[PDB]
Amino acid sequence: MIQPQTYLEVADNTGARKIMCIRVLKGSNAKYATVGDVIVASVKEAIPRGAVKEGDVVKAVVVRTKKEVKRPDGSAIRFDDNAAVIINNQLEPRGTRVFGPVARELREKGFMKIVSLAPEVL
Amino acid sequence: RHLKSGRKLNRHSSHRLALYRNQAKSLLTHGRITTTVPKAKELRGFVDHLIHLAKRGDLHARRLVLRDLQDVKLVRKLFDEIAPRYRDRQGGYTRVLKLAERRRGDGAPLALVELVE
Amino acid sequence: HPVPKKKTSKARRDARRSHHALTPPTLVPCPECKAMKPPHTVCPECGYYAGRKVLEV
Amino acid sequence: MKGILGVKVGMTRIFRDDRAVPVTVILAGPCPVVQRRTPEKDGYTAVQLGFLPQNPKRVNRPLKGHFAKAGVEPVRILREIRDFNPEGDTVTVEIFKPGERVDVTGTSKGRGFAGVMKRWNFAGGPDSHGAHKIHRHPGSIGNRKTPGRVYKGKKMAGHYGAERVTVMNLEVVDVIPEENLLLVKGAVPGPNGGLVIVRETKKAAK
Amino acid sequence: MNRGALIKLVESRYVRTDLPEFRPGDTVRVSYKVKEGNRTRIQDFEGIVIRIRRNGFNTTFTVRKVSYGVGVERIFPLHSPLIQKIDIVQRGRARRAKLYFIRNLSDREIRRKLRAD
RNA sequence: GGUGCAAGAGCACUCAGGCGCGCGGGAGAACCCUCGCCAAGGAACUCUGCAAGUUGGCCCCGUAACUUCGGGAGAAGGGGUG
RNA sequence: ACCGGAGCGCUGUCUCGGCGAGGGACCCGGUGAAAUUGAACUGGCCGUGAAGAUGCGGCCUACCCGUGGCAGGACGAAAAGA
RNA sequence: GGGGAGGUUUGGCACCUCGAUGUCGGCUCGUCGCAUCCUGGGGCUGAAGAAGGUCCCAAGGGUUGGGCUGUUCGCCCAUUAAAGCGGCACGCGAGCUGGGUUCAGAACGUCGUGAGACAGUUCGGUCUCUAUCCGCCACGGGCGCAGGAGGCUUGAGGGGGGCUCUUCCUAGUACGAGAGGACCGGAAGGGACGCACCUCUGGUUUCCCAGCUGUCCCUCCAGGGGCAUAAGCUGGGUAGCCAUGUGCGGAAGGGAUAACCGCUGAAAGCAUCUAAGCGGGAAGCCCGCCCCAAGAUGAGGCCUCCACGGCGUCAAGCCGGAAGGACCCGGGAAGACCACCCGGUGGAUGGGCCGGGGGUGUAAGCGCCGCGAGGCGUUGAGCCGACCGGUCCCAAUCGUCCGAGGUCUU
Repeated sequence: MIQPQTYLEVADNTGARKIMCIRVLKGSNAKYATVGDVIVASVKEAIPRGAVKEGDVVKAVVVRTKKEVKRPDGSAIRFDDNAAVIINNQLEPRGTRVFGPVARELREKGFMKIVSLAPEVL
Repeated sequence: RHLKSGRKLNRHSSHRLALYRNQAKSLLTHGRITTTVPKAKELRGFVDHLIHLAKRGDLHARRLVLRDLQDVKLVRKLFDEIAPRYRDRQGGYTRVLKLAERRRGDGAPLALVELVE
Repeated sequence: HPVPKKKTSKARRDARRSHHALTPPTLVPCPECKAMKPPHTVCPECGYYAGRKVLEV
Repeated sequence: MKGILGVKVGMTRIFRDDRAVPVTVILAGPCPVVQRRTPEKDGYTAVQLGFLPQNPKRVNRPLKGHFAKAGVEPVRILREIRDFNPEGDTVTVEIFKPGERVDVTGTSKGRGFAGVMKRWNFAGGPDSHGAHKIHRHPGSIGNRKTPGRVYKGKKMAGHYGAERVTVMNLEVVDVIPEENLLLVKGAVPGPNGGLVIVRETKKAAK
Repeated sequence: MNRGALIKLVESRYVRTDLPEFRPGDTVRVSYKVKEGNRTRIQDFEGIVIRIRRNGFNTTFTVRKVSYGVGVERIFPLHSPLIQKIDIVQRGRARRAKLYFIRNLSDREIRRKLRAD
């Protein structure tokens, strides 16, 4: 749940799978970011043939190598990082997402097009 | 913040083993010794524990006492003179008493330790 | 470097020292004999609590 | 609205469609002793009583300043204002509806002579740019020549810990009448085996 | 009279009998079945086949941290006497003491070398 | 001086032969000196990655710009060792 | 063993701190110094005074002594201003 | 064009300090003021709605993380309800740093015949272990509160704590051609901060259990010990202590008021919120919520145990309490020493012992398989630091000293 200045993958669009975190994006001193938290980020590793070349974007954080102490107390963690890229209000750059399945990445609930499209094992 | 954690410290962290096993070779030999009282109120957790495995029996006891005394004369004395005599008693074999003179030169009270009949 | 100033009086030099007075010990008699003793120790003239353990056999 | 209590543990059992996180506390039945209402005082209370420590280790003035209502013999006796009891014993099953909101008073755990970094949370010096023999003890305590003194509210290193503290407004999820246990979701301060008193304040509304 | 006597009054209306799933083992492969229930009161009994990695005890057990390699390794601790599950079914038994808390297999990720134990 | 380290006056135990450093005993608070690990993130600290940590011996393969033809080369980067 | 910028590898320098071990500090027996010093029966605020008062004026506060600690004052100490 | 306040800016004058009043920045800790940046309460409009402009009250609470430079300042990227101005010897070095400029070394440009020099530039350069007295944070020892003691307590007074945002019913209507789009009320979740606590998730656990290397010693093989960090190195870890974990919190109410708006109404029988009277009105004041507190010389308030006897008319002089009590011992979730708390054999207070919980992970030996390193059965065994308990086996044996003989009076 820790993102002050971190590299994390994209599992999505760009041309390669790196990013820089800049700022967690809720009110005025937020200091951390769990999942379901739109963060403003900077694309850093290159993009062959071009979509998002070297600007900066905003992304929804998916899994995080840290524990969700869930309401009935299981606790799904992974070993990776990622985030899906969001156009200026709430959408996706394509209709394909390739990271890793349900276990309820839905849990901001402003995002349903991700979890309808977060397919299966790899 | 010492808080529910027993077994007090004296010296160092491996000088204490060579304090225990060097005062436990003398009490079993002589029957009685004379120490300072915070060195005496804690030796009876070790010396009383050796004589319990003494009367237990077999070579898995006399091979386990030998890693704490390392003397094949003290163990073959311990397993037949002081080990038979306590086959009526459930623990508590030692006795520590206070003694009415200080140790002039550094002023520490003494104690008299022996194993009971 | 943290050096003092004005030297203290006799009347306040000898007021700290008011609180350093020491206590006499506590003594009871050995019951098998007739003398003093600190009241939880083996007695080094008359011998014991219950059973000798000391004193010149 | 009252109970004298001995805290035991925190321990959780699944109650609803999630798992809550309660503690487990006991009140074996306190017997009131004195009751003091109108003419000469105003601190009106039924005074309760604890467990049973073996009658002949007890001096005579708490023998017969205790026989006058005839309990047996306590360790501990206490006092909480503004209650009326109709008879000679108060029990667990009478007062607390399972579903109320209650609060808890007890002594803390004594941490000793803790320093500044524990007692008032504030930081210390840095560590590897030249930090000559300060790493954790505070900065200044005042300002030059115009007050000539250091203020008398000031945070400083000193004692800590075992004071009297209280917690507020935590619920009473399920009690058992067979035994005299009681289960509360929360924290309930103290080293366990120590005394805790329980009163109710639901008057805080919305 | 303290916790050893009367918190097993409390917890023994839940684990009086634990709805007895059987033989945890230490290093076996398992497929859980949970009662994930959400989305305006719809339950969805989900199964998950997985390699077990550690467990630790005091009667609020956790048949805890359980990993399987999707391609990103996902790993999922969980309570053992809970009301969530229907049944735990084991597939085969595995070995090699170096008991509870085996965690080499996080970074020794090569599946060719996981099967050499 | 004797064994194991690829060698050796290095490093680790140890023969002969010396010694335990001319104040002690207890409790085990704040704070300072000499140390050991930590997690999620890896320079966001700062005047400066200062300090500390990383790779570290031997063998095999492979090795760039430029050059006063010797050099750059232990370049970099990889596999082996009971 | 020079001085100025940039990347990569790993990290308690940091977000932000936490616990553990030894040598001191703390208590009790033995011996036991030095810089400094007008005399002390050494409170706070408003105001005056050679114009930053514990020693003077008017009001508020304060039972007699000590032991561990933190550094605001005594225009604190040392050096007849380079 | 005219009149003032403030003492925060570069100045004016030279009154204390040359037998010494250590600098600009950066950390760490702060308390204060208002000519208010956000939150809250109001008049006016060239205010239809939502937003805006300027003025009057208001100091409870909050004012983010980064790139360049020594920087205070300034220009920028990303957010936000906003990313305030000022004093406190341009707050703070017997609390820390030494990047800056002007100590000794050296070089570039420029002036000088020359030694040298230049708020013109550039690379290097020693910052001091012991607190006597006021002040502050915590804990003690005596005589006081007029018989001697225990126990539970009321409150004069003082402290801490006080935030704020987003979505959704109202409802997308009132408003307006339309585009757009509310007042008043009503629910839920979230951010920063503060006091407690271990059950979950994570951290430490100097000897609790295993594995491996080198070398001397036990006795040769087996099995063990010492040393190689004040642990030899690696994989694990209970209680204890904490956070990168869980629980709750900041109010509801009551009064008195600020700018503002009124009701009756005179002097001023068309009027006017007035000094006669009465009312409305804010995160600001007082009471409410927790915590110390009769050392509040105004020394508080209640319930219980012992007052037996004397006496020559001075009686502030003896042993003496079923009152009560220190010294001594076995201790502790209390602790720097004292202090507090629980015990002293008609005991369960600590040490050992037995039964569990909990750690590691299948002991030594003999028998089978392989020529040998090893493997396979007895066997989820053996070793077992404090957690919860039952058990006169070992330790608190015996004893010692102080304390009313309730006062002036009827």
